[PDB]
Amino acid sequence: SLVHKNILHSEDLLKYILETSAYPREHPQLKELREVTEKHEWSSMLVPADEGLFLSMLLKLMNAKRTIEIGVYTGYSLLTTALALPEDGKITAIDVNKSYYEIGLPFIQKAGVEHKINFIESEALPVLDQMLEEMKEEDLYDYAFVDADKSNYANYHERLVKLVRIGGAILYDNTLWYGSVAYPEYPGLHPEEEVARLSFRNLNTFLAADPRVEISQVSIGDGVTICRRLY
Amino acid sequence: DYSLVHKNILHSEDLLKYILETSAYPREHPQLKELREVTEKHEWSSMLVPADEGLFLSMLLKLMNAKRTIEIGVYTGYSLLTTALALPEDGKITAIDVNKSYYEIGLPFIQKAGVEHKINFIESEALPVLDQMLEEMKEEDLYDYAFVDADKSNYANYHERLVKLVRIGGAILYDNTLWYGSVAYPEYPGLHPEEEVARLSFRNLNTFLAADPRVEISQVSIGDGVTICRRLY
Ligand SMILES: Nc1ncnc2c1ncn2[C@@H]1O[C@H](CSCC[C@H](N)C(=O)O)[C@@H](O)[C@H]1O
Ligand SMILES: Nc1ncnc2c1ncn2[C@@H]1O[C@H](CSCC[C@H](N)C(=O)O)[C@@H](O)[C@H]1O
Ligand SMILES: [Ca+2]
Ligand SMILES: [Ca+2]
Ligand SMILES: [Ca+2]
Ligand SMILES: [Ca+2]
Repeated sequence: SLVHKNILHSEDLLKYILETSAYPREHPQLKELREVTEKHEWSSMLVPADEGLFLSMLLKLMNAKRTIEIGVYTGYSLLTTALALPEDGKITAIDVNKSYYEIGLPFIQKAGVEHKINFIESEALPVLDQMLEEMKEEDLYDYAFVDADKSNYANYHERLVKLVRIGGAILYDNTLWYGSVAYPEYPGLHPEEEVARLSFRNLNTFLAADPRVEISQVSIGDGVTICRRLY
Repeated sequence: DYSLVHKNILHSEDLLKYILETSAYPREHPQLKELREVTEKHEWSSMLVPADEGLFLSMLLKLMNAKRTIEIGVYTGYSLLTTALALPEDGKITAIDVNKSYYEIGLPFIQKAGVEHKINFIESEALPVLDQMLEEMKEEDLYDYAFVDADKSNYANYHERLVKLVRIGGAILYDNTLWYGSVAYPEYPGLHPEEEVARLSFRNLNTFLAADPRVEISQVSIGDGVTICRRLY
């Protein structure tokens, strides 16, 4: 339905970006994790390889050390994060499906960065409330990546603006939702796509008016909105 | 005379319009919006950095805590003003452009923003300025951040100077690396002869940058394509 679409004007340009600039810079275990995942039935949930390099560039430019990832799946962006962080970096990875994670776990292990990862098999919302209860100022995160159930993004935001340090970054994936967010009405979507589509329009509008953060909506992948905490 | 000026890399004008009106304009500094609306009246307004790309550059600058930057290709100063507003109050920018009169169009808005003091505008071709910067720069003065948005067929020449003028871990950004999507094909019909030279140089630069061990890169399909390079050694 929506997964067949690109935000760029042609698949030729997207493949040009992937082949010229993405794959030649892809870590060998990241390539292996993607190629196994591509044969999985839910391979459409995979974060694009060009977005992945953009994620690690942010992580290194901002010198992130402690990050949280919501929505792991087979672990492409998680492995991308663990490779970008220094060897003493630490990641809190939350996903409901442990089996999805164990698909990519051997490649995280072969990369030697499993020690940076604390995987939590849970729904994300209770974990964040739990983290709110037992965290103080020097446990705050530098970086957060939200890539899970779309209709819960606004709930994650209310908790992540407190679990991320001042000056830290929160990133929301699929904010352009295959272009469908550009219109108030959109024909012929299945109810789950329409729920997510309406949730992103409210989220994009809300985040543009949120005095707690600066934002930057980036037209990469399916849309990523970078949020930097102000206070 | 340039044919690709109005071509979008996104799939529809409405999607770009949505991004600008939802996420770009509501977060645009009033003097940045003032400068853009004046520039869009000007002849070569096509050279203006898109507003959604402006907030991306600003976001990069604050996250990486840049304090000393260099800007190659100023025009009326949209990305320059974007940089000056993002940098700390004691920040420093070296801005280079052949055209001083273009800069003076946006200089009133840079002044009303209170950030002119951070800017050292140099009216010159960039290559001679970079070559003399190489002579008199100690490793304490290396720039954190370089934005290249000038003559496209010179990007590779600038690259050899900027890998030495930017600190290790610093960022070098190349604008227009997608050239309106025309880089996706070996040949592209009906371009200005100057347009084609730029199209061929970006294809060479994109392949070269992907194999350059001195930097890690990420090509971002925002605006007309931005390639962030991070110096490794
Ligand atoms: N409520 C919830 N709590 C935690 N994880 C959830 C969740 N709802 C959905 N998810 C998970 O979020 C994932 C989204 S796909 C994420 C892709 C991954 N970031 C990559 O790099 O490819 C799915 O694996 C799903 O199991
Ligand atoms: N060789 C050269 N050295 C320095 N500047 C040059 C140059 N060749 C072209 N330029 C300048 O580079 C500019 C490119 S347009 C740059 C737009 C600007 N960065 C913005 O934010 O809108 C033009 O103004 C042109 O005068
Ligand atoms: Ca489970
Ligand atoms: Ca996603
Ligand atoms: Ca001149
Ligand atoms: Ca440009």
